[PDB]
Amino acid sequence: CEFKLELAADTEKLLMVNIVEEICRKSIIRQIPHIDRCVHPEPENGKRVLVTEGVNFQAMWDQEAFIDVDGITSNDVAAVLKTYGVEAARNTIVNEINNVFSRYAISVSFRHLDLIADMMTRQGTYLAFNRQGMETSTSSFMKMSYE
Amino acid sequence: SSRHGQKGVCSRKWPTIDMPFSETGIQPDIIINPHAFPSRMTIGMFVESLAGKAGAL
Amino acid sequence: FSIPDGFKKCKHLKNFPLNGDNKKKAKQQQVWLIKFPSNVDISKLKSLPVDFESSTTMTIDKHDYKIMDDTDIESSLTQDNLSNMTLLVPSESKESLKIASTAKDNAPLQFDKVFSVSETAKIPAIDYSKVRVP
Amino acid sequence: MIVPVRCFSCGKVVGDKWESYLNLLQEDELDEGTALSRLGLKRYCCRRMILTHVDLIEKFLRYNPLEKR
Amino acid sequence: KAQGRTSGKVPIPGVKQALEKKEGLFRKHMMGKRVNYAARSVISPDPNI
Amino acid sequence: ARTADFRTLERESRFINPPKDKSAFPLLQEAVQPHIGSFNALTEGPDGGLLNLGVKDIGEKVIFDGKPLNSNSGYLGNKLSVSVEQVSIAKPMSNDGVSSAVERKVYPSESRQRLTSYRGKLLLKLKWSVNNGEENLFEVRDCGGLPVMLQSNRCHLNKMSPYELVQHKEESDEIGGYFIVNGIEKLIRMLIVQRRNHPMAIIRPSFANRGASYSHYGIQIRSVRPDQTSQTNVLHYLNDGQVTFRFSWRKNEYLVPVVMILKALCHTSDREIFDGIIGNDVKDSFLTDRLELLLRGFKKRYPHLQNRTQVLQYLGDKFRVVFQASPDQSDLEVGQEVLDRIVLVHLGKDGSQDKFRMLLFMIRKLYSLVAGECSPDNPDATQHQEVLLGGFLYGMILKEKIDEYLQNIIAQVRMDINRGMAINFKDKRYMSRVLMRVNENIGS
Amino acid sequence: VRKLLPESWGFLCPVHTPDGSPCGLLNHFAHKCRISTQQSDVSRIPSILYSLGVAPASHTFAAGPSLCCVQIDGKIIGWVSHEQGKIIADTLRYWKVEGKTPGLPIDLEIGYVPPSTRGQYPGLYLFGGHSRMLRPVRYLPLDKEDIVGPFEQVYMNIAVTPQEIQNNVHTHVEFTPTNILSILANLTPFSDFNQSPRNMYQCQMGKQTMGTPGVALCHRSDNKLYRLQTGQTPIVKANLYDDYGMDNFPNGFNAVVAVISYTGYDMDDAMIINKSADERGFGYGT
Amino acid sequence: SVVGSLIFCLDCGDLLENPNAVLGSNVECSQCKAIYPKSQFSNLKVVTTTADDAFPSSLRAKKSV
Amino acid sequence: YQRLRHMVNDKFQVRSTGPVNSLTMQPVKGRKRHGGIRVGEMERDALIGHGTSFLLQ
Amino acid sequence: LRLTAEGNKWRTDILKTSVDTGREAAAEVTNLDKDTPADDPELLKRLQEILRDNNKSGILDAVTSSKVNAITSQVVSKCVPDGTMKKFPCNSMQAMALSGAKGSNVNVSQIMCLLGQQALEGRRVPVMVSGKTLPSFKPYETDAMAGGYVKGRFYSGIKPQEYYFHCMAGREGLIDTAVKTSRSGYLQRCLTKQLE
Amino acid sequence: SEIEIESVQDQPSVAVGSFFKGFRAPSDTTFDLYKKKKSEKDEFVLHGENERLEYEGYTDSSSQASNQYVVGLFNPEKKSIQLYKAPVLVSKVVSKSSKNLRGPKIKSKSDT
Amino acid sequence: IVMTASAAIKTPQMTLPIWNDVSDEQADTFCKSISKVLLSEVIDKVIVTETTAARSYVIHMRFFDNNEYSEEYDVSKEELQNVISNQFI
RNA sequence: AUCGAGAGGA
DNA sequence: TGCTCCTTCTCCTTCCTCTCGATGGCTATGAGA
DNA sequence: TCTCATAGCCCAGGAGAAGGAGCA
Ligand SMILES: [Zn+2]
Ligand SMILES: [Zn+2]
Repeated sequence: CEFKLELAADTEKLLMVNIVEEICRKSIIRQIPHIDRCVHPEPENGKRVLVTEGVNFQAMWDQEAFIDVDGITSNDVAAVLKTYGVEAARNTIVNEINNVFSRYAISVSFRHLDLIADMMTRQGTYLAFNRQGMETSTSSFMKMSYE
Repeated sequence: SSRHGQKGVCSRKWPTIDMPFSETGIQPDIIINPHAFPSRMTIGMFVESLAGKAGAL
Repeated sequence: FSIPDGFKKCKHLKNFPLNGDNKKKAKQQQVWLIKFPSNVDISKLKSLPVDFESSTTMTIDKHDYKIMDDTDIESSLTQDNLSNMTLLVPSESKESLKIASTAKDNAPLQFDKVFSVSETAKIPAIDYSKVRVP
Repeated sequence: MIVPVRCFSCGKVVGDKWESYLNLLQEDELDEGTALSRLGLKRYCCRRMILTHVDLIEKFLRYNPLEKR
Repeated sequence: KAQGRTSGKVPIPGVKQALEKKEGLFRKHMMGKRVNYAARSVISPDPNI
Repeated sequence: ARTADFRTLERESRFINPPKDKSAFPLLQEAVQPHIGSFNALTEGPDGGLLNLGVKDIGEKVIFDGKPLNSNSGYLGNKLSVSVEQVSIAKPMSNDGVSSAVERKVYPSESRQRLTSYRGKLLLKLKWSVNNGEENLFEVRDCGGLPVMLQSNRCHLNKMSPYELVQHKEESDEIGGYFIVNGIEKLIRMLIVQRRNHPMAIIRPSFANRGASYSHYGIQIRSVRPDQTSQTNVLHYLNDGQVTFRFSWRKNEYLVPVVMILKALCHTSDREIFDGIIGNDVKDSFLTDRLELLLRGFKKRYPHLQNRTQVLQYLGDKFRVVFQASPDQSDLEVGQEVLDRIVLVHLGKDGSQDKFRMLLFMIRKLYSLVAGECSPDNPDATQHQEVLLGGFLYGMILKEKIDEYLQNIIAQVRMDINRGMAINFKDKRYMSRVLMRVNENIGS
Repeated sequence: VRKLLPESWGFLCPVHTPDGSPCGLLNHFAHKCRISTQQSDVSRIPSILYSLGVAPASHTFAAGPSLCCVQIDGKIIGWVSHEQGKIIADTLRYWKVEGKTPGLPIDLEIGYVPPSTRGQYPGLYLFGGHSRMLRPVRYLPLDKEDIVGPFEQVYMNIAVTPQEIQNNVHTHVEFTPTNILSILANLTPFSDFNQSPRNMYQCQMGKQTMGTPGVALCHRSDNKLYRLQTGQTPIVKANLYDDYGMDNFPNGFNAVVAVISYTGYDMDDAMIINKSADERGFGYGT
Repeated sequence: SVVGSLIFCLDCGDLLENPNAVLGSNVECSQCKAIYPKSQFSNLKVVTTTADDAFPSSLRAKKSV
Repeated sequence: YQRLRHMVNDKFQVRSTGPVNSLTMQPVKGRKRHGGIRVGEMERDALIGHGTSFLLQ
Repeated sequence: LRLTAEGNKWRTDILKTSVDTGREAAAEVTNLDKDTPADDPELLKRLQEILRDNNKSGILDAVTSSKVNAITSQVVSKCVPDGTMKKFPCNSMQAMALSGAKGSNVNVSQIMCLLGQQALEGRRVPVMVSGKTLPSFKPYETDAMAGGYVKGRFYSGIKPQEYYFHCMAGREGLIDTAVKTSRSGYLQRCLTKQLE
Repeated sequence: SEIEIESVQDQPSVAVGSFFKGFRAPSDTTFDLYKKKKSEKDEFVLHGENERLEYEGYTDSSSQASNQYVVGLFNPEKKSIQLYKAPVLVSKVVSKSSKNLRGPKIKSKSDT
Repeated sequence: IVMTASAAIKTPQMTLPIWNDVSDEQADTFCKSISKVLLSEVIDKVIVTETTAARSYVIHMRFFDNNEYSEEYDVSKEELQNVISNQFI
């Protein structure tokens, strides 16, 4: 495919191939938004699933004729917080920390992660433990002695 | 410490009458922990001990 | 111009014989550019076996010298006026030089076979059996 | 350091042989194990007392502040 | 946050900087306190007690 | 035919009778080879030491009194020049300080059992010129007690016998190497820096951290002088078409477009720049358009610069009030001095062709790194590192302190002239009073 | 930067390195590591390079990866091809090891950077300046001693033992492979039988041993000093103990050791001493 | 001569004013005052491509047979 | 073997009632200064985890 | 810590299979014809192409690691409980390191048979710029031991190159146990201040 | 494949210069040649002018005693060569417009 | 997870269960359906030829074969036409 | 005794 | 008239022991020989 | 009457804020 452009003499030189390469890495043909790519995983004590890097839900709600839309799991919290309310992000937190400690085969009781996930939700949404999460709590000296 | 990295702390100076005695007549100077050898993998201490007994004879 | 007193005045320049063999670009002249080391004697040789064009070795006084050809920038038929160095030939002894030309052109000229003489020493082979002792 | 008095583990007094041990090396011009056998140290726990020793204490006797150099 | 007579760069401690870090006050003298009637040693095994 | 020996008899014979000719264990004295070599290279060498080579680099100091004499603006007068012709260090010689008796030898046991330093006196040859050598003086000024290195060219235990090394209250293998100050042995630890005079092509985030249009592609080079001083020179590739240049000076840096440096080294044409950078690679239109950007942007941004002299006086105007030669020097010589002191200081004079070649080569390798036809590099490997020794840095710091003290002398003269004191610098007691007021305590 | 890189084979000690905070940084050299403190007289090097058939850079007007750039330690000389470049590199090493030309020192670092896809920019570099880390190896076509620096180490073959020298695989070999260790690393017996963090712990515990500081201890006024009375030579010792003169400074002493769990005290690095050994001078400290 | 979109003087080699930005029949030099060419030059043009680096794809890895 | 320069006679320190740093009336830092040893915040977490608040006060 | 002559016979015989392991693994990942020596110029160019890319190098080193660990676990499960010079309630080393006293059977395998591969951050040893791992290797050798497959053991003596790569593994381990001391404690303090 | 050596001229006959590619030097300018005797070779010195510019140059002292070039003239039917010793004149051009400069200051004081 | 509470995950992922009637070829067809496709994935060569009529330049793009990205990314050449038409230029 | 700098240990 | 996305600044963090140092300079007064 | 010789003092690591540069 060959085409032609015309310009005036304002710049009179610029790096044209570099401009075209900067553009061609940002031109999408079929971008399902906020989804990069799916692969073919293997089931480990479960049915057949598909791992998709990139997170979205409306386009996957759309594809119900192919995909079981009732066991959609992920790793991010904020998309689960916007989509499936407040408790599903809590279950995702518990499942992700369970995954991490299963990667080292170090058993941790679920009551402690239960307590962490319910402590991170005591003000409605997904609360941090940095200065921003301590900021909402109403203890003066506890905020003082940290940062 | 020895010459194989296996440092240590003298916990008790053991009396010579309480020492294990050999058939030749002698008793050792330092008794060392035998369980330190699998984890640390210091097999050269065997070699230094054997060569030193050879040089001592 | 009084440029410094360490400089003196040249006075002799013998003329360059262009038209001893020159005709209209068909005489197959071999006018060369030669890159010699300044270590050897010049006017006591008798021949110059540089016609092999790749392996024209000439060992001079117990040391090897490979005379390679240059199809590079001094003799390439790729770029116009690719000859950096310009053949400056005189008209008489004291007078200034002028640029030599293949015809009525006022343009530089390249040279027909350009060389490069590298000092090749022996660097002998390894005694294999002496060094692989068990 | 001077050669010690007894053995480290045994207690068989062994430094008394020392210079005579040196007399077996300097004057007698003998091998090491032969001279150690002629001294009669049949246990090797004294053979590590004599052979391993170095007379550094002579080197401390060239910096005498009482002696006029 | 001030100006400065530069090229030596020696800030003498304002009362803000004496309150902010481990070298401040809440960790150096409020929480981390060197105590009285304490001891410190190297240890040794004893399978008889 | 045994494998290993004790050598008890040879050990005892070497203990009781140390050798009176040569030190025992000649392999031991390769361990402290770098410190003692880097301290002995200060005084002797292929040119007679390198510190005296180094003091012939700082040039001269020029001051003017103000001189209302009878126009005294362009003919002000009293061109006082302060410079140094020669610096050498004496071996340690001490005495009773009163009446200056003949000084006996100094041994390191005299500093061990005094809990103080071990110092030899520092002396310099101060050239005191007045108005282009019209009144030339050669004042000798002692500096004070400078520490030396043990068993080196300025300590007496260097080549004495091991027998006397026992007799002079030292170990039989007292190799030393350390310095002694305040009764404490301390030395200067070696360092690892970038290998000198080698154009290193790197990519780092801190290059782009400086500002906009700053690519990661950079040639770092560490230009040294023959006194083992150095100067960092950084070449950034831009996203514009220019190539920027970093160089440090007195805890400050600058940014210079590189074609200013190119036409400041030598008057030339742009075809020479083309022939130097890309060569026979003319089909590669990438770097061709980069050089086209460079030349058109240079001769479009400032077309009023058309030789070397205009650009050098432009540099001398732009760089007048920081190099501190402002009340006297013409801007042409100021620019030539800065190009002598910043760009490619491994040549000095008669370097302009080779400096020009080196700069075009660094531009070629920089744009080659942009196009990705060479791998990135790393200062972590031993391929591109070098060792900074103790004595070389010691001589550098002493050069620095001497130059600082001469500048402090010039500052004292500038403070004195504005009061209305003695105008003429020929006077001996005036100069003696000025040197009395100044502090020359270099040893402390 | 803390990680060990494989270009340090011969120059820095892979074993002798502290732990804790300076771990990975604070390296140590080998006993065959000379730090050159001299400008070697390499002024005749460009002249013999022009003898070797190199056109001058003034008369060249070229710069590119196809043309090998011939430099001396920060100063461009000329432009050649790469085949003749490596011929000149190895022939110049041949003229380095053999004393044929008097204006050429033994310690000229000849780095031939070959044309390789995604490597460093090519060229033949010659280093003859100060502060160059130098080390000797054995050179095979003349079978002598060869000074090699690290910038030419990657692009050239350095073997380990003579019996595995293979056909056109190496041009260099070590005198002894134990040259790759430091001074204190060689004083650990049978280092190649141990897990290397224990060798690092050994080469760091060796620098804290209360032993022999000297024999001039009646003339010094040191702040704190430590003397061990009883000093002994190890029977199990390396040859560098005899060579580099640790004989003047006995650090410790030999002992008879039964590897046994007899006491019940020796668990997790403990060790037990006979009491009469203590009572008869088991390293009395001062 | 002209090299791509780059041309200089045949004597001094200085950079010149753009022939597609002049009004006269020639090109005046920035330092000397000479006329080269007579404006009947072969027109200013280049031919440039990509570098086979900036375009990643698994399809590109399919070409690695 | 070889004897390390670390010993037990140096590294032990103890205190009953020593010098107090009268800037804050807090026990001073230093072994030769007769200084006590330091509690960390992680050790405060360890004492809250047992709940032993009387010993914590 | 000794075997019988048949134990060392098995050790040498199965380590004779480690000659072309990296060769055939590189032939696998390169996707060319198998049974090709370590000097093929198209193979060496493609190995340079693999080496200059990071993830391609990771794939090659994962395949090499899988094959050499297959050989390793083969030798371990063959020789280590079976062909000892003295059996289990006389072999005090196995009597220690089986009941959970010190370490595992991995240490017994590294003493008695071979160390294996020194996995610096889960892969093969890093390379110099010219396609050489050590100065004693010709460029792009297809030996697994050139990638660090330590065939030697802590009893019969290890090669110097094996010792050098083991020093790399030890320095990596010391860096890893130094970096994780002041790391997790900050997170622990940050989520003790919240939950007190 | 052998080529005979006929005549080796010892006197300076042809010396080769070098300016740049595309340089042709019309008839207005001349190639002024000066001598220097350092007692082993001759640094030929090139000078020249035209209506607006001026070129000067020489042969460098680090190369001409380490290099030598030969002008060759061969005839195959004669099978003969003339061989001239030749240094290469390296010379650069400046302009007559390059005689412009600023004064040694810009009249600054402590207020400036 | 617990301290920072960040939304910019390093590798955010999603695990979608599939039904039992869907075969592996059908699920991989869905995987080629869901996937994000960049333009430079189907670009072999970009050739820019400037000529200065004022300053201008002609762009020639050599793509790959149509069946390749048709089978791999489910893209026709007229979808390529429309995406050059809409967003690229 | 404050700040730097250095060293060393679990 | 009012309401968003693109640039800067502006923020913050394992335990112990020991040693060793730690402002320059511009003016007074004040005898010595 | 100057020369000393001193007193008395002047390169992570993103997350927020916060406000300009365009848009219904
Ligand atoms: Zn005994
Ligand atoms: Zn012109």
